[PDB]
Formats: sequence, C-alpha cells, structure tokens
Amino acid sequence: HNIMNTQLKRAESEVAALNRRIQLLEEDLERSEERLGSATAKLSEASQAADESERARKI
Amino acid sequence: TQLKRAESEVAALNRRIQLLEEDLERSEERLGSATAKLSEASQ
Repeated sequence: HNIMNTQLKRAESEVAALNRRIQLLEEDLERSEERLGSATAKLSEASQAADESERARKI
Repeated sequence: TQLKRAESEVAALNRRIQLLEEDLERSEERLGSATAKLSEASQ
C-alpha cells in the first residue's frame, strides 16, 4: 500500500537528479571561467606584443 | 600568428560558458517548479 508514496519518491529523485545536474554544470562553468581568465590574459599579452612590434616597424 | 589561436580559444570558451549558463538557467526553473510542486504535495 505504498503506491501513493512512490509518487513523492519519484518526484524526490527528479529533484535530486536536477540538483546533481546543476552542481555538475556549475563545476564546468567554474573551470571554464578559470580558463577564460587564463585565455583573456594571454590574448592581451599577445595583442600587446603584436601592437608594440608593428608600431616599431616604421620608416 | 599566435594571436589567431588566442582569439579562437577565447571565443570557444565564451561559447561554452554561454551554452552552460543556458542549461543552468533552464535547469533552475525546472528545479524551482519541481520543489514548489513537491512541497505542495506534502503536509
């Protein structure tokens, strides 16, 4: 006589699976933001080097 | 040059974060509706 509790038990596991998916997405987002800060700094250093090099190439 | 590789990695990371944030937003509204309806079905 638990067919009424299987409804709240299936909905509880859907909530737990959604919490697990949210946690996995936030960890991927956190690591992607760390690499984006690493890549944005490398893009600035390389764009500054390309700008400071061509700026010196004058007549 | 080394700049074409830096712009591609930044653009690829910006696209991944955008798609991850869209999944996160859709998962949060699905979670908020699942818990609000589960608490309604409880005493």
